[PDB]
Amino acid sequence: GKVTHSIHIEKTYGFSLSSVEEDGIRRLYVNSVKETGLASKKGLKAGDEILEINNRAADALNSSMLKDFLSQPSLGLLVRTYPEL
Repeated sequence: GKVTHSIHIEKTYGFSLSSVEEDGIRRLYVNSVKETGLASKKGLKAGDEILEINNRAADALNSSMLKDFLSQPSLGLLVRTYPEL
């Protein structure tokens, strides 16, 4: 199954997110990553689920918070991802 990893990044972070609320919880997924970007360098992948940003649940973030956090000089993520095969 999937595994959960913490990612910490310091100085954009070179990724974008998509959101969905179909199952009763808002979820965030990595929409795309830049190959040379900071997030990809720390192992973030397209299709990863973002469980937390800066230790806050995806379901406990609004759009303004997302944008603010992605603009700051450091960023923490908790991600759920399929292991590499």
